Amino acid sequence: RRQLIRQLLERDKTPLAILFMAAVVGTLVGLAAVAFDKGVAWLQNQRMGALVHTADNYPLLLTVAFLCSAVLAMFGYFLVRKYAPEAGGSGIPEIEGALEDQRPVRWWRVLPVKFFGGLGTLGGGMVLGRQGPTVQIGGNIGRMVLDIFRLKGDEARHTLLATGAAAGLAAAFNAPLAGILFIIEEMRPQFRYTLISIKAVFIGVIMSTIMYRIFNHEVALIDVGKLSDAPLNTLWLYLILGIIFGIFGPIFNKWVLGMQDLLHRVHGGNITKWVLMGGAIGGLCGLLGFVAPATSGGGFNLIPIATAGNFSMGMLVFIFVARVITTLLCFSSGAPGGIFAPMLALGTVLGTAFGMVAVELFPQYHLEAGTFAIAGMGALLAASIRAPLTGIILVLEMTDNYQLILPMIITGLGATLLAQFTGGKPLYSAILARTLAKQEA
Amino acid sequence: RRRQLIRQLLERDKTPLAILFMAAVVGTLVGLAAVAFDKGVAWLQNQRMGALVHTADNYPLLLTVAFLCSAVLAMFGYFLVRKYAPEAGGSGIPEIEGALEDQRPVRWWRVLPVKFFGGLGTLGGGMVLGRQGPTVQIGGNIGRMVLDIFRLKGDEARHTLLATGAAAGLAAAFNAPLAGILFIIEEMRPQFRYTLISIKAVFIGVIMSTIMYRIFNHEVALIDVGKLSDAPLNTLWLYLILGIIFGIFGPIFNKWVLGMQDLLHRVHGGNITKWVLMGGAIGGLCGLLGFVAPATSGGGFNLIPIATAGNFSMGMLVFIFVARVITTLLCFSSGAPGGIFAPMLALGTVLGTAFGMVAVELFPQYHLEAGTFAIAGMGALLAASIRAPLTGIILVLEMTDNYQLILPMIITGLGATLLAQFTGGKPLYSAILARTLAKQEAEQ
Amino acid sequence: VRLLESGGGLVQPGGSLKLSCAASGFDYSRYWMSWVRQAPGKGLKWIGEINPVSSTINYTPSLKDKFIISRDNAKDTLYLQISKVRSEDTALYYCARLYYGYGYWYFDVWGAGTTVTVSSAKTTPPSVYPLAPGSAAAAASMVTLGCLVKGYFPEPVTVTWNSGSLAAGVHTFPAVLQAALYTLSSSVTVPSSSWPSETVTCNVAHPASSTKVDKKIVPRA
Amino acid sequence: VRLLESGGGLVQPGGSLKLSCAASGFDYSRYWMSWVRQAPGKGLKWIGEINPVSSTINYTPSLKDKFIISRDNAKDTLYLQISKVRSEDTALYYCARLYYGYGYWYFDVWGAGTTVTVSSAKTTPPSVYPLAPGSAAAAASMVTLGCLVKGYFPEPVTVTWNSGSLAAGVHTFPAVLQAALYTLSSSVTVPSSSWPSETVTCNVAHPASSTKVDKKIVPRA
Amino acid sequence: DIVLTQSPAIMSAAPGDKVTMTCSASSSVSYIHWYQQKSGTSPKRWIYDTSKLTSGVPVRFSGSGSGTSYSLTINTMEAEDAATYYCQQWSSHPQTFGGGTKLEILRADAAPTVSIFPPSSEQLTSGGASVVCFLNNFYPKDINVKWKIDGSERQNGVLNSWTDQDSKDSTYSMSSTLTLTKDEYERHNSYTCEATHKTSTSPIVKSFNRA
Amino acid sequence: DIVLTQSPAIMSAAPGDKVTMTCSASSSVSYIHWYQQKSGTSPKRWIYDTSKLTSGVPVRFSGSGSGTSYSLTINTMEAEDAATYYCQQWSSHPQTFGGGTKLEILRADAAPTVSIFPPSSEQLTSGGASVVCFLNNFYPKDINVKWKIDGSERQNGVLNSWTDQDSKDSTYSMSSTLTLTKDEYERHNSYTCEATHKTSTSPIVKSFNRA
Ligand SMILES: [Cl-]
Ligand SMILES: [Cl-]
Ligand SMILES: [Cl-]
Ligand SMILES: [Cl-]
Ligand SMILES: [Cl-]
Ligand SMILES: [Cl-]
Repeated sequence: RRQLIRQLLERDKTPLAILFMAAVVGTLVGLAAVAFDKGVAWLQNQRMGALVHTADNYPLLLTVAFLCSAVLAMFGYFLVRKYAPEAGGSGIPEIEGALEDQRPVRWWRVLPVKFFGGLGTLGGGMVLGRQGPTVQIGGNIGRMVLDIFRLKGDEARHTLLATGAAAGLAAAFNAPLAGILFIIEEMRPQFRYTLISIKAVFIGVIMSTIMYRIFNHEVALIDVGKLSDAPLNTLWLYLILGIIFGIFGPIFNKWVLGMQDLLHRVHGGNITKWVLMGGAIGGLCGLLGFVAPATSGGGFNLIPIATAGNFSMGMLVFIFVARVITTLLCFSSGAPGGIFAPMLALGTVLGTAFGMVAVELFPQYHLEAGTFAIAGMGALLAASIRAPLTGIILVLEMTDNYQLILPMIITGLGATLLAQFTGGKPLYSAILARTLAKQEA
Repeated sequence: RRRQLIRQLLERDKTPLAILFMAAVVGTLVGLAAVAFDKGVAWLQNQRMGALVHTADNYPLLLTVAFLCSAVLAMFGYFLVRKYAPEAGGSGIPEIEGALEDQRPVRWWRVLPVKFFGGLGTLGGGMVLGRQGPTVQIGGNIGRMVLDIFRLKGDEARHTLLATGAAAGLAAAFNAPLAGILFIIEEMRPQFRYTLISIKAVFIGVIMSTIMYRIFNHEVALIDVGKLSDAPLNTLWLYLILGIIFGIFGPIFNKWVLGMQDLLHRVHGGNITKWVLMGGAIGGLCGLLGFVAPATSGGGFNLIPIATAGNFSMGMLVFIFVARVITTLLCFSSGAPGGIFAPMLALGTVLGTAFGMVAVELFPQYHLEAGTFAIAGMGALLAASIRAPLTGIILVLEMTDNYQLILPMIITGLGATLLAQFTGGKPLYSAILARTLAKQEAEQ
Repeated sequence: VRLLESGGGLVQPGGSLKLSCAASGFDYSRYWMSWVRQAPGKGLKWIGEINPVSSTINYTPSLKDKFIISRDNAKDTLYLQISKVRSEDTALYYCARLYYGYGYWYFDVWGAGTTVTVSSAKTTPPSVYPLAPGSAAAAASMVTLGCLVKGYFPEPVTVTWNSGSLAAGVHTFPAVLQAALYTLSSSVTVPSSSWPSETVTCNVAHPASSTKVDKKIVPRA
Repeated sequence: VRLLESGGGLVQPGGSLKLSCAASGFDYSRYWMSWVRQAPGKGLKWIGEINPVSSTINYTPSLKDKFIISRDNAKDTLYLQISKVRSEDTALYYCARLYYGYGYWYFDVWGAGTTVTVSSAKTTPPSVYPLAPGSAAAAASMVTLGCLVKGYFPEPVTVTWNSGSLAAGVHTFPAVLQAALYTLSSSVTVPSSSWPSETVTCNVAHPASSTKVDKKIVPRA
Repeated sequence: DIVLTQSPAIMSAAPGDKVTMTCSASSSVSYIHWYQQKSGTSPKRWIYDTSKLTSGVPVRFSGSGSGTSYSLTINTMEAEDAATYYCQQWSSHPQTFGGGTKLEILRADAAPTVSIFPPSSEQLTSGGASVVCFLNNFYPKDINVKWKIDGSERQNGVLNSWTDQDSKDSTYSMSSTLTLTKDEYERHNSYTCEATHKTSTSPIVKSFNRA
Repeated sequence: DIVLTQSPAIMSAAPGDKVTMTCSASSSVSYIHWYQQKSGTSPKRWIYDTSKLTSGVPVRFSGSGSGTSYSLTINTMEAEDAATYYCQQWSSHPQTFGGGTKLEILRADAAPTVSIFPPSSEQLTSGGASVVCFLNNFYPKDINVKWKIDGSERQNGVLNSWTDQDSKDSTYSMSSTLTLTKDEYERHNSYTCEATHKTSTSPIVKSFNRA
């Protein structure tokens, strides 16, 4: 007791040195998150001043529409297998591990590796997000300063590491609140009190979001517009949808996991059986991204279109499955890129469909598919990655339909409530555990 | 050691079905409760109208019954506390927050009726106390009550059912679920050692209550500022400034609330009747101001919308600020059952607004709208007094609906704690526990 | 919040009329607009409903395009097109604004009304005649005046006095039909010391006919 | 998205005119509307600006109420009242839509703008006279014709040829003012083998004067 | 689609009385609504979700019911409650309204107020000749008008029209209008209007003579 | 009241050329804006916040500057760039615009075509007598017209008006009109019109005689 009484009176006191550093970090992360996002596009662009140039000879298209996504995809895998095996994949399992001090932060490697690396996988047209990759590029940034300024003390190692992630997650979706709720609901060492200074993170997050706004002002990543509302007599519908996500949540986890094994055999661990398999799936994607783009790429762009109800029940399911595939085959292939972003797209798409069904099922609830396409935009996060609170909020953060908060929760909750009672685990933790156990022994 | 973690990861998010199901029963109960309280409170502030108006002819007869009522009740309040649950008096969160670390008991079979009916009087009279805080506490107890009535044992189910009870409570209060969670896990939560509180458990709880609250409070919000304009990056620094101001005044308001609650102890020494009498004293006082200048009395909610709009003149603002800066202390610091969570928002709003108006005219080229500043600061006096920025920022958004202002709202609340830190001060909620924890001992 | 629907009137069997409903006093969007019609004497029958983005539109069990509800949120106006009309379509057509409580939607704010009469007749303006007391007027405390509105088609006509400024003591009997023509009278009792001395005017309006007339009730000179 | 402002015109010194600006193609609210005027030949000068809820309205250093900007968001229209006008007020008045980038606001989307002449002079139709080449016309490859439009007020006049159908080789000099009367000529060069043989008509219009005349350019006798 | 049938089609009770009207559904409904329609006005949302008075509805009114059968009640009804109540459901698409119930107020006797009116001079200037004769504010509604040209019966051309119970005074008013050709009219002198109502044994006459 | 003053008031350069216009502020500004105004059209937002081309502005255009002095540039200007650019600031209330800069498609010298006309027969039928004399399509704009009645000077009553550089051929055209009284006119014969432009040493005469 006596201790506590002294501990209370000694709260929220975080060293000015730390706070000031979280700021430098946050800042850096931003400028970075930006140039990455900028570069990625720039390429997905060139891959146009390419196709169109050869838009006459069809096979010539479908050809250069493979080679480019192949030449780059490879270049990606290369800069990873030969310079930073820790990059490949999301990048969050690592940072999340590096927090508990079970993995190193080889920033002098990872940074250029993950950066330029994913610049190829993504800038080509693969089914990987760029969010995850940044969370990682983030922490390293935090590390880099820690080292370059040798301010020592757990607190400043777990703090500057965490904020670096947050800042990163933020500038990714222009979503500060998410970047924080995240670090303190997932990344954070899940089983023992820690020396991460919340306030430290904030200053970081902010500093990056500002940095992101400096170059991304006047336009959002998504713009669904104020959707209708939702009466209490249509709440149970979002529970149902939630339970569905709750059963398919762990399943998609098995696949992602196992599929990444069955994808190991093809190369055994050989740099060239990979790099070759790299621009293989890579080129594949770049091709689909000109014969049915909703199966390839980031997947963002099709969320707005999906929420509107522009996709028919047919085109939806197709787009779902197609991606249910391209996604695995791309992430599970250890390519530098995450599955955070693309998971949203799946969610959105799965949700929408559930909507349309509902709409006609009961026309007396005066539904609008659009709302279901949102109670689930982040539900496949509340089952795969089991970070509801971070999702719910990341959605709101960039969907702006707080009127749907009651549904959005009842879904995501119903999600983990089944992703639990039916096996499954934090697809992000499982990865660490595996990549942690495959370490000792 | 990595041998354990690898097993701990693969064993995550597994919360006993028995717990989850209970957090539900709890969350539910909390709601029905938070409702009836809120309902009862109004019902009285109502009667206190079918009173005045009945005697609206004889002025002194008004000002008279406009004191007696808020006095007879306020007293009844203090009474049901000093003689049945000393733990109730004051906010009630310092306790729940302590009862988490296992440093205070949860005498629910006492607190519940006490805090309930008690604050029903203090609030239902017209005092400068919120009803949110009081609920957070009423909540946890509800959680406890089930824990005891079902003797499901195990730290997890004692810290969990206690925490969700709180959250549920906080939520049904502002009809804000996200806040009720971010709160428990940014403040209430034992601040220095890993704990067995099941996040997911809370959620189900929070929800269950918000639903319960929506069942009786649909079609109408507690606030309705409407989509305000936006804020250009070149006007960002202005919210930092406002933040810093909150940051220096945050701890100060804390000294007062604290000390003032001492200087108010002398008047009664600890005597039930020197209190109860001083109770209906400030109580009756309030009920009076609540019919001669209501913006100085009562919850304060109602004047937030009016304030944000810009309907109060720079004069009327400052007056309302100060007046409340006083009625608030004098009411909370007086150990009356009622909180300072809600009324703190009012002060925030009011202080922010003013800052706006100044800004507006200061630079007309930023095309400002005081309303935004009245919002970057609605919960800033929370990010300094109670130092729970994240819970505020989100509680505000939760019920102000202007996410377009998220960048400013943060830069303020951050700047808030960034000065509430570099200048003394501490979690006005923690300090209270510490004191009421140290005074527990150091007295034997 | 005003819901004012125009358009109604006279249409010959197998015809088509575009009823309009202008909204004001609230946000047209976020709102599900609908129509419900009341057949003279009978009850109400829901016609259709058209959500905000007009991405949804339902009607009662009625064939193909008897009805065609639409809306131009750019003009906050609700529309209704009835084609191949028949006598069963003669009724009062209201446009409501839709909302809900627990969720089982209700008709929130019903507009004024607009009438559609299906008939081969001719839109016939009305003749308004002043009903002043006789020469043997036993001018007592109160004086009953009134004006007669006859020979018009179709319904309805609106009779007010001194422009509504005189509303207490007013009467307007239900119109009686006869020989494909309508006829009604309006009563208005005022204080005797208030009438001859002042001006008692009766203002009749017949929308269909597109006419308005103000008859000045003058003593029987 | 369109910004169309009417109202301008002719006003006598010491007068008052309500300029109107109708907006369409975007949400009028959320938008700060303003006016800026360009004096013939000179540059632009900001007049005022009025925020959405019209809870703010600023003008340039101008006295009391020379200007009175207001807006009726119910009609998505921006207004401007100028009182006690003087020659300095004669210019083209534009209403812009206001936005910003980093935060240092800019005049986003402009409109054609209305002209406002402030004079004593009286309006006045114009006289149109055909400018055919002399009798000693050295009829070469190309033949230059043209018609003179003089003695009219106020601006402007519109001169086209053969109804626009002849747009290549056309000229319309700026009008010169003199003795409270305007005067301009229009040039139109065409192939000699194309003129005498065909019909070269010059069509002048003076909206204010409410007149239209077509002068047929015929060879000098 | 659901068939809502409101029980009493028409009913009358004296103010301060407790009145209750039913509304049964063919199948199963939930959260019924009620609209009040007074003469001359579009419906007004009264009660909803089975028992939520709308902002403004006197606390005199109360909603109730469940699944198959619902009701609406007025504890001590007032005269201003005279109108037609419509229960409606939308718990099953497409929505459906009830047959309606017409509330009528019972009050004490309240004898007419006749008024005879000589064909306007302007109407006569077109062969028409309408002899209007009002009967304002009486109760009950049972009233008999009878015309007498030059002291003689007459039923041809006579047209009557009653108004609906007044929302305030709860009285009725009815107009009787005899129509004739300018000539048919001109060839007579006495035009009497006789009204017979409960409030009296000897009818109320009111005539005028062209002479 | 920042006094923005755009440097070149008027300037000409042949397309594909690199052109740059200045815009100095009396005090200190930041994030200047630029508006393009082609003849007959309201201003158009070109560049903003010192250098953000607006959606549509050819990447040919570039903004720049800082605090006290800013500039706008065109790497290889095209003909469709002929217009008047207006820099404006609002980094200090109240906003202010610059004096503007007029860009003009500098072209190769063009000898002016001179066409003189006798006063219409119709105008003479009203005491008026206007002797119009055109000067079509020349460059540069510097040109001097001079009238000679019966072989003699004359400057009274003469009115000139130049057109604005043509959008297409980038040439100028200016008209000179000598006005007289039907009588003043009739009492003379020779009416010459002399034009002096760079394109020649010996002026271009063009007269007609009433005789
Ligand atoms: Cl991974
Ligand atoms: Cl990602
Ligand atoms: Cl990821
Ligand atoms: Cl307390
Ligand atoms: Cl509170
Ligand atoms: Cl509190």
